Formats: sequence, structure tokens, C-alpha cells
Amino acid sequence: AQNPNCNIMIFHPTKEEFNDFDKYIAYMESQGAHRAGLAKIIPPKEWKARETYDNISEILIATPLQQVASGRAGVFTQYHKKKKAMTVGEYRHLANSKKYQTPPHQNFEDLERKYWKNRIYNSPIYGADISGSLFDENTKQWNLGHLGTIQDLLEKECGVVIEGVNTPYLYFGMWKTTFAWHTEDMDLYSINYLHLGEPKTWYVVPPEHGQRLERLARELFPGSSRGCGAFLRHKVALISPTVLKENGIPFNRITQEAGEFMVTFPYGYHAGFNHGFNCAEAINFATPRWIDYGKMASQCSCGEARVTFSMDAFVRILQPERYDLWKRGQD
Ligand SMILES: O=C(O)CNC(=O)C(=O)O
Ligand SMILES: [Mg+2]
Ligand code: NI
Ligand SMILES: [Zn+2]
Repeated sequence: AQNPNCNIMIFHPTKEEFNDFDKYIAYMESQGAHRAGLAKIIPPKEWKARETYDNISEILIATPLQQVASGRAGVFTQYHKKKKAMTVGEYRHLANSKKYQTPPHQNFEDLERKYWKNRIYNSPIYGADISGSLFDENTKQWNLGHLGTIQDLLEKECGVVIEGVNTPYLYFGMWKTTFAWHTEDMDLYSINYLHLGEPKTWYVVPPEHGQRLERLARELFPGSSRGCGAFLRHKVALISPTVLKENGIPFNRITQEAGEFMVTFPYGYHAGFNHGFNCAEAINFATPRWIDYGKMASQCSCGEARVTFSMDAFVRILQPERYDLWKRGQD
């Protein structure tokens, strides 16, 4: 068995190997990459996502989210308070202000220490979940707006034709902006490209151990757990690496830098934070190996998780027993 310790693997495809996205994903899995839940892909030196970022300040962040924490430094939830719209140029200036800017630090490890010590005492503003793309239309390799759709994968594997679309999302971050512990909708893959700016630190639990993280989360967030049998779908809970280590939960960590891709694999729980002003692009995708994960994915029916249009068909076809309850949650 490849990668039996579930380490995060880093790949360096050549320009030839970067042509065929599906083939490369299947290669990485042949080497055991999925066992970690997360992999890094460094593009060949010949590749670029677009020519420059000199012209992005006019993108609108219609609903910036202030991420307000409750709890203790290592175990907390965050809620998203909606803020007035602002442009990317306005948001970058805010990120760089004395109130929000990255503190002085020695290296990524020192910054990580400072994040876990101090996150809860601040409320950073995240421009998350913005439909759109920064890849040039002429970029033909690993262009996250030109991937094969999940609907087409389901159709190719299962023969069923369904409604829905699959488009990318932009994320504008600042110091301490946080993504809570989650797997993807329907335990899909994700791919995330860091277009510019400061790094993103990731934490990940191997898919084979995801239920260990779920059991700890039920213990740590007991009221939330009574409220919903899949409350990590709410994407509000944080648990630090120190707390994970104290409770014996297997995990790994890695820092993504500008110009790098990360792939999350089906049922790979992940969480993390931004180091400073940055911009990422991410999308969900599927492969044949996902189908079985999609069939078994948990679902929130309490009403909190509220998701896209396109998840309806996935539930309806892969999980027809759950469909009626899940749809009540959506309505
Ligand atoms: O970048 C972020 O804030 C969150 N991204 C992801 O969870 C992802 O790409 O799967
Ligand atoms: Mg612009
Ligand atoms: Ni994710
Ligand atoms: Zn729920």
C-alpha cells in the first residue's frame, strides 16, 4: 500500500505531465497521495495562471464576512457577520492596516504559534465564496474554470443526466482569516490555487481517520452535536493542532504559497488560516473514485448548512433514501 503513514505528498509535474488533469490526479493517487487527504502540486516553471494581477482591484466583494470567534484559543466556533460591500482594492488596504495586518514574526512556525494563541481575540474579515475566475482564458493547463464538470462525471460513470453547473470561487483573505474543519459538499474533491499574496496554512485528517475527528468534535461541541448529526457541515468549528495531538487525532499540516495548487481528496477533513492579504481560487471536482464517497456522504438536514443548487441532483441520484429529509432542510 502506497503512503501508509498518510503523509502529505508534494508533486512537481513537468509541462508534459500538466496537460492531462485527470491523468495526473490518477497518477498522484497511484502513489498514495489521497491517503493524506491533501496534496500540493507545484506547477512546471513554464506555466502561468495569467500574465499579471495588476488589474484586480475592481473586483467587488459584495458581502465581506467578519469572522467572530467564541470559545477558548484551541477550541472555538466562528460566526460570519455580514459587512458592507467593498472592492478588492479597498479590502487589500484594510488587510494592510495596522488593525488587521500580519504581526512581525520570525518564520511560518512563529506565525502559526501566534495564530493559535491569539486568533480568538480578533475578528478578521474574509472575502469568501465569490463566483468567478482569475485564470486567463488562454491558460489551457489546470485552468480551474475549464475542468470537466461533476455532472458530466456522474453522467459518464452512472449514465444519468442531471441539471446543475460547477463554477469556481474566489477567496480574498487577510491575517487570521480562517476556514473551519470540513469536508467538501458530497465529500467531493477540491482544488485550490493561491493566485497571489501571503501564504495559507492547512491542516488535514486522513480520510481513513475522519470519523476520529468527528467523534472528537461531538465531544468538544456537545450542544452543536445534539442539534445536528452532521454539524461539521456548518463549517464553523475550529480545533487546534495542540488539541488534536492531546486527543490522539491523526493529522498533518502544510503551508501553501502563491503559485501553488492544493488538492483535497474525498472525505479529507481540512481547516486552516491565511497569513496576510491573499487571493485563492477553488472549485470542487469528481473522479470515478469519488462516486462511492458521494453515496456515503453525511448530510446536514437541520437547515444550517444551506448549499448550492447543484447539490440537489447529487443527493437525489446518489442518496435517494436521504433525499426527502435533506430537501426539507434546504426548504
Ligand atoms: O481557502 C479557503 O478559505 C477554503 N478552501 C477550501 O476549503 C478548499 O479549497 O477546499
Ligand atoms: Mg479589477
Ligand atoms: Ni474545502
Ligand atoms: Zn445541520
